[PDB]
Amino acid sequence: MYSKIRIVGKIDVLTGLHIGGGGIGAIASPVVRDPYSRLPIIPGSSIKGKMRSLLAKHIGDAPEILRLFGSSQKGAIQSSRLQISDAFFSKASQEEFDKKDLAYTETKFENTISRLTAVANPRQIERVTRGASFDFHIIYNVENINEVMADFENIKTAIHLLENDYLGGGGTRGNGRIRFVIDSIDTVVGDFDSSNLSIK
Amino acid sequence: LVVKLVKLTFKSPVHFGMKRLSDSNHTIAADTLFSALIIEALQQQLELSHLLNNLVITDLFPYNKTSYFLPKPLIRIEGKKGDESGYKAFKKLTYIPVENYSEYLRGEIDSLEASKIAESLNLGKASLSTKVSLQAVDHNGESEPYSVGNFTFYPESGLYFLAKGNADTIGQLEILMHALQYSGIGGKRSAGYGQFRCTIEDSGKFDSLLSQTGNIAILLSSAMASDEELVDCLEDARYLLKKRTGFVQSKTYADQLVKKKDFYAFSAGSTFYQKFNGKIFDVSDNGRHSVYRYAKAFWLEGKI
Amino acid sequence: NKKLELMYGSLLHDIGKIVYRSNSVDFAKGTHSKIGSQFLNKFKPFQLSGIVDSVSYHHYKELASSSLLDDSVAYITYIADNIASGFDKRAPLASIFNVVNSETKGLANYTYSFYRYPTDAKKEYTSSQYAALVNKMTDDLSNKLKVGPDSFSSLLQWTESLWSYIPSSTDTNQVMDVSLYDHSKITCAIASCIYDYLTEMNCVNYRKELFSPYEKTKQFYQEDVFLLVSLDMSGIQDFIYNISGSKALKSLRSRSFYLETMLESLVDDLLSDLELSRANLLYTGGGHAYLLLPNTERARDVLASFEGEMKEWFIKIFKTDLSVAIAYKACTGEDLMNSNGTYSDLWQTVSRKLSDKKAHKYSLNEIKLFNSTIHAGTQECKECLRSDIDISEDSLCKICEGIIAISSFFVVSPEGKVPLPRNRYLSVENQDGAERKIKMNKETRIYSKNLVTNLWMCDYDFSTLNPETKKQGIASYVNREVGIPRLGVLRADIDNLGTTFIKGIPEQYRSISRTATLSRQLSMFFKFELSNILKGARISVIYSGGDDLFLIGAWDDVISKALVLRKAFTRFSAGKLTFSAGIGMYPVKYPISKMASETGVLEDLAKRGEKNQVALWNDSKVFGWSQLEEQILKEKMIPLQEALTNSQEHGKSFLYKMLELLRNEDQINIARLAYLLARSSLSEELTQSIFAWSQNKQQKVELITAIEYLVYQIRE
Repeated sequence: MYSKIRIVGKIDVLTGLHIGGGGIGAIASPVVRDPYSRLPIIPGSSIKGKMRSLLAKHIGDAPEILRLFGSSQKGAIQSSRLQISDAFFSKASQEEFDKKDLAYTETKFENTISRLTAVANPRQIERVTRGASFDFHIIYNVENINEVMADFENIKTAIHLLENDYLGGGGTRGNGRIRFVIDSIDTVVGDFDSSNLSIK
Repeated sequence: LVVKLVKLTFKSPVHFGMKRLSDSNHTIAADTLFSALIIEALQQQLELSHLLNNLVITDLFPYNKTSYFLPKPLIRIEGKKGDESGYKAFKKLTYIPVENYSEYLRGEIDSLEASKIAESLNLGKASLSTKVSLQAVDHNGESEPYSVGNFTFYPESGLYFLAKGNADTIGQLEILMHALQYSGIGGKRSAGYGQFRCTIEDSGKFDSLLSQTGNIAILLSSAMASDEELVDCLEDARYLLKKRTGFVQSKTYADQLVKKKDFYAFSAGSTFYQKFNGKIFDVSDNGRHSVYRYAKAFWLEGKI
Repeated sequence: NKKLELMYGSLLHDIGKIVYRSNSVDFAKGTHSKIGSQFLNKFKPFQLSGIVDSVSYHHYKELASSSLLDDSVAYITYIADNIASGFDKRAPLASIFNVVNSETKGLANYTYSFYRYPTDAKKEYTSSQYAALVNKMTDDLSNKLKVGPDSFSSLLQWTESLWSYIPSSTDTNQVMDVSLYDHSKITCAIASCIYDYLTEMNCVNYRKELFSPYEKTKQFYQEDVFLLVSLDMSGIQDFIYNISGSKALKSLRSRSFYLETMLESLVDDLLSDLELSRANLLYTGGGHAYLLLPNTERARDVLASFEGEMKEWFIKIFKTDLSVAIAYKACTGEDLMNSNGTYSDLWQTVSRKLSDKKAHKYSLNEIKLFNSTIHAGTQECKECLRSDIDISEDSLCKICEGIIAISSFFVVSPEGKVPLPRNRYLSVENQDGAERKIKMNKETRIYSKNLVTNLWMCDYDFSTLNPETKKQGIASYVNREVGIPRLGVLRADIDNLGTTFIKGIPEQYRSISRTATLSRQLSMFFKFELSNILKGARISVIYSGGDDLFLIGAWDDVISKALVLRKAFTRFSAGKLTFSAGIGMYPVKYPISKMASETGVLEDLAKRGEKNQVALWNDSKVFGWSQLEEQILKEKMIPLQEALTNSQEHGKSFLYKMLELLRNEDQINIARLAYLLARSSLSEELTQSIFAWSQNKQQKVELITAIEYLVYQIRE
């Protein structure tokens, strides 16, 4: 019947990750945090948007993109197959940062030298420290047992681009670089065999 | 019938909405969960006869460390002959622990104790996460900000609901809830909000509470009665009409998603001297299928 | 027109008191009743027999030798004055709050000096001031004032304008809480009620009914002659604040004013059906109105018909979005006099009946009609999304677009913008345009903001003051040259207001006139004085009335005016009353519903424990008003502002380091804070002060709040 490929992994920041929040205290360019534990998170919205954008650039809306990430157009109502949960600050990295007396986030100081007066304009952005690891949880809905292999090839392409690309923040300036580590890929619901399936 | 408590512990922030995307709610009525169950049973290629004919669930109520909360019954509380702001404190109060429910039904609760009960609830915190739409920026446009309201349950808190039905219906509920653990409940379940884990077990305490028989009845689920029962139940009743509205969520309903017919239901916790059984009201108009809205009644007897 | 004569005489029965106090304009050296009779006899339109009879004879000795025909209005005026009431020429008006909460906070000596605040120091009302008031009253009665029903409403407004600060009882030994206007208005209301009751009873002789043996007087006091009636509108705040879209930030105040005017129209219709003036309207605030009515069968039938009509109308137009519930209790004259100590019991009983009606608000057929809908809307309004009604172009509902169209008198006419009950429409009109509408359309009620029925409501809006800001209501407030572009939302609430009405007034001081005085004082403060408090600030007030406040504007202006509002409320209440406030700071384009709900959560937090608290921004910053005004702002924030504005960078990098170090509780973080302060090169005394504040808990939080306020104050 219906199948739900459950993928669990760790996202290791290679450089500082800055997923800002428009809305703890006064912080210059704060990052998004969990409301309760006040631990930085990666919203599933950011991961889904980046993966969809990279798949759009690679493939090119395209039928595969709408099949994977869902669409709501007239005559084009397709449920999203990729339900990407928030990436929570991992417990192991939490203990590793409790040791060494290392804060979970850092303040990066930047400038903007004007082309007109050559006056540096100071700025600050919060970034999750490069040693952090976020537990990520993705669900793939097997709506079509024939399209699932092509969908996972597209997912692998998206993850490859994203590893070579950045996550939320100013990535062209070095922030947000990550690396996925797929701890397991399991089919919690249904019977679709995903043992051969593998991202990366 | 068999009664099972289902305890939902939410691993991610949860977006439960009333009217807007920015609105965040800590609970869902029984209609939202029944819609989720029907969607799941259709996805799993399972029959809808059991759910539509015998399943009787309630709303989802808060729970925390060593306390299960129930809706505040709509009874005439005498209050304090000195102050009227005690009634304000009672109206601010929303949920009563199961242990204090009989006491509250028998009065015996001060306004200060009512505020203490209200603050004793340890169910998470709501926030407003602001996201953007960057799809317009590629074809010469601007980024469109938009807010999503979410709710983060405290580590040992969560939601729960009772479910009453046959053995086969209870088994189908177990399977559907197992699938729904990963399907998610909420309003942004395709963007990370609403991932949860359920635990289904038979509870002796709540079964004993339901076994208790009293003079009055209390609704545990958002319900409504047909005309034959509505002519009798409304006599000497204290209720609250909730306006249940929403958009249809299904691929096969129409070429574009359209709203359901507005419905009105009795809120959970209303008090009726005469008991009624609800019906699965159809709230679709000229649709390919028939949208189901849950309005069956889960009754808790009480002494006032 | 005998009822009109009775009302005119009853409202003016104590007019001679002012002249008799003046002692400077042809003093008659007689009873105040006779002087008032002469004063009314001066004017031919007011020379009507009923008015002069009512004024001249409203006491026992005067009535005994009255030598007037039976079935006269003088007996009714006398008994009404006795019910309402139950000699230095210069006696100051006494603040009502002096009596209020005397069992706990004692009795105060606050007295008004001839909007005004009690100055707390004894002062004597100069007889020359009384003579000037008499002269102005004479001039106004000469030409401007006339006789008639609409003339009676205008006379009531004039009486409120003049006698609001004149004491009812000239005696110094007797407490001067109730002013002359309040006592006269209550006397007129009670006189109208008893006149209706006797007309229903077809009493042939009034003195035989109540005066002749003087046992019948106490018998009449024992009888259930009156009704205490309460109308409450449910759904006001949900209607006002649950709106989404860019037009909500301009439709907020329009929705609030629409609701207030709708309530005023409802109560005016109710009074018109019962053939009574607005004197019978004891109080009207945030969707709540209390009135005193006769206990005639006609009155109960009118109440039932009005309830049914209003329920049907609100179901037809709003369909559970707004409802009105009206409940009444039969009232004994002694209950108004509180001889048995049953006044607060009567009020609590009527409130319980009102709540019980609110529980079972809808009937069988109404529920059946709610559930049975033909077709889905397939299109909904951008704000308050309603599919049922026909949504026009640009996705605005009929009510929604009219409220947009509304956003200086208010005209309730057959043609207008927004629907109003009894098949009418509300439209904002220019004075000459309003008069033109009155001429063109008969039976057109017109309300004047602060044939016009004067309505008190706080309309302060800084955006409408300047033409550039008129375009954008609140986005005008958010734009700043320096300081973070945020919005301050204030949700304030008087605490134990019901307790103040019930338990605040001692049982020996409870009466109908006392309650009317207290309610009028609260309304006058929250409708007229509020605007004068908010003058000069980028604040727009959405709601008022004490039980609920809403002042949206710049965050710093909002907090400053919240402090000023607390100071002013302390002055006006003279103690005995503390209000709890929640203040929130939100970015522009933040949802209105979210702003209202989160600031309401903050207000609820501030209501906990001691109610004299302000919950500022995040929920962890719940302080006292003295703590915030002095310690957080004056003691800490000002020296930091001086020391950092001395610097070229205005801090903004030092402050964030300070906050980061203060977030931690590590001792090594305390040492790092010491080093950071040492390197910052502040003044040494200020450095030690900051270090000590960080060391001491409950001062570290104040330092953090001052730092955050400073950071928000300078944000490029």
